[PDB]
Amino acid sequence: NLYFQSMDPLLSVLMWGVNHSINELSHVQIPVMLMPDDFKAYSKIKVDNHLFNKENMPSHFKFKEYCPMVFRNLRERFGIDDQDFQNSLTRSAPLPNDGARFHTSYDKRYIIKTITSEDVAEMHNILKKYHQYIVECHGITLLPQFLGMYRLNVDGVEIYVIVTRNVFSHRLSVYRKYDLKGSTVAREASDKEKAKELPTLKDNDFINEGQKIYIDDNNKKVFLEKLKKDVEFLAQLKLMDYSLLVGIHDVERAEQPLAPGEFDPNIDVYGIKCHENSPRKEVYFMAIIDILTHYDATVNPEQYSKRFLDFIGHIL
Amino acid sequence: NLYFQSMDPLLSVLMWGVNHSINELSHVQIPVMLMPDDFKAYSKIKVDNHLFNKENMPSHFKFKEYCPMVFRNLRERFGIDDQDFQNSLTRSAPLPNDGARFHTSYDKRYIIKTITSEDVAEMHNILKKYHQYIVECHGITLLPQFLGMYRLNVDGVEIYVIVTRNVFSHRLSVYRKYDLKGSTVAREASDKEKAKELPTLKDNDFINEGQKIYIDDNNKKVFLEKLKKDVEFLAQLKLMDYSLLVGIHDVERAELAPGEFDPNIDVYGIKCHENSPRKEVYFMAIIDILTHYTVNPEQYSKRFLDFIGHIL
Ligand SMILES: CS(=O)(=O)Nc1ccc(-c2cncc(/C=C3\SC(=N)NC3=O)c2)cc1
Ligand SMILES: CS(=O)(=O)Nc1ccc(-c2cncc(/C=C3\SC(=N)NC3=O)c2)cc1
Repeated sequence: NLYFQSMDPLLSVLMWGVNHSINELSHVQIPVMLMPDDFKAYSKIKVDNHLFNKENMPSHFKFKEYCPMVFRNLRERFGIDDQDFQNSLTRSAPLPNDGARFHTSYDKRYIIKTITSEDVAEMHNILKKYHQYIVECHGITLLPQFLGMYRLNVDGVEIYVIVTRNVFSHRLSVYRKYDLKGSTVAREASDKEKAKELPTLKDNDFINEGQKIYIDDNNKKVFLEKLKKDVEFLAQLKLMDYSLLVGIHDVERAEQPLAPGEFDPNIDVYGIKCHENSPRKEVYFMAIIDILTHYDATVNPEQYSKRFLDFIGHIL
Repeated sequence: NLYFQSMDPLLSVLMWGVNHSINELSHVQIPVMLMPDDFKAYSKIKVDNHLFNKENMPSHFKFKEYCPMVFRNLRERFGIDDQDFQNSLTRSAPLPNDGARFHTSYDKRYIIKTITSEDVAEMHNILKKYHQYIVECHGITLLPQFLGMYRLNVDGVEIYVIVTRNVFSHRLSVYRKYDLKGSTVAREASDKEKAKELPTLKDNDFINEGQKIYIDDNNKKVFLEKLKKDVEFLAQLKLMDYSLLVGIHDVERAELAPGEFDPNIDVYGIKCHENSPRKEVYFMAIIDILTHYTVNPEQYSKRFLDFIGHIL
């Protein structure tokens, strides 16, 4: 039995709300197709308990789910069963990753990112086009896989969150992480960041530290082909300031019934194995992140995309 | 899959709310014992859907459950499993009885009565003593068995309901029914009521029509001892104007074997005496207990108890 308990009341409201949201959708027929109204829909719940369940849950909170029918259909197109999703988000509390905060589900399958109200407005502005793009690629994309979007209110605090699939593996640990833009201005981790023992390194760190990505020509072509189409989609929406998140798993260093270095490509959908000539056995996890910044909110989206694709193409 | 659809949006909210209430309590530990705060507690939820689930549910509604921990414990003490209760109130809509509105669950196990805010206030006034009484009698009582109490809202309408166990059988038909007070004044079904095909007859119809109830001595002793303890409980609470609801099933005018019933489901049933001129089953319980104090509560109770022993 689950109680949704947490020291962080926002996590309790999130778990309660995802549990509630998924159960509610079990009482709503699955439509033949989404319609325009589903992209402006929401469900809001306001809870006020008095002297009830008062050690597991906050007594007064609100939970709002945006476009529930759309995100349910996106989960299906991404191969995610609603009961599994519900269990991953509620069986045990999500864990913080240390404004641009994220949590990971306890089973490391999903990311919960705190976003702004402007980000929520931009997601609504692109949701029809994004959903149609996901339909056309059959869910195979390097874009983030958006699975749910909520507003939480508890204790005088109001936050928005979006749930995505983890770019990294739910099982294989990542020992080096980069956030790449192709901009060449202030793209280097701080000495504070580099003191954590999993820093997020940036463009000039990837160059200066001699980072290589050893993937064979077949996989590189497939990857860069996918990247081009995904970025061209973002540029058409006038989006910019997105990154390539690159995570590297070291097979021989995690050592000290899947065999070493193996991963389920239907769960870890962004993994690519290294080529046979790599100096260490590695697995790479690469995807586009932070896509919600609109142009008119210097380089324009067209120039940004060409600089991004050029840089990623040069580093392989 | 259940959708809670109804032509009556208040029934959709009731079904939705009972579904919600029971599922929520599955995420709340069962306590070792109830505490005072549980008798003042409530859970409230307000739902505002926009362009979502608009074919099954009202877009705007609210659902409030009074003292959820208490009614959960009462359901357990009355032998009612929460999932069964949830299923009985939601798998198909409750049906109206066709003022003092009643609906019956689709499987005829439970009754949903509309009550006033004054009734809700009286229920809170007595709930502690009621629960303690149900503990002391191990759930064996002729009083209504209260299973849940809610407030329902749909955008311009607010109602209160209480859920009880059906006094009548969930399978066996009732061919005659009475509501008895021990009149001392005149209680008589109207000619309008008396044109329906199941009227609620009253004291003078029972007397005037020669109704006799034939139960054996042991069953009568058990019933009247229970009735005395229950009525003295009501009198102590200063309650009055309650009735004995009497339903009579006719065994070979209506047709588990005939005349045969489960006393663990139809907990108010009593078999007639084997020598009765015809085979009947009786369903008898005290109802309408929420009126707080010429007649005073002690006089009402003695007049009531004298009348019922009086007709057996
Ligand atoms: C809503 S959005 O599309 O606009 N933005 C977005 C940003 C990050 C992720 C994401 C996805 N997968 C894993 C992580 C974990 C990280 S990221 C980092 N620097 N260190 C970590 O551990 C983060 C997904 C979407
Ligand atoms: C909330 S309360 O305790 O104060 N009042 C109360 C009143 C009636 C019932 C009840 C219980 N079981 C069956 C019936 C059906 C009836 S009653 C009638 N006259 N004709 C019918 O079909 C009604 C339970 C409680």
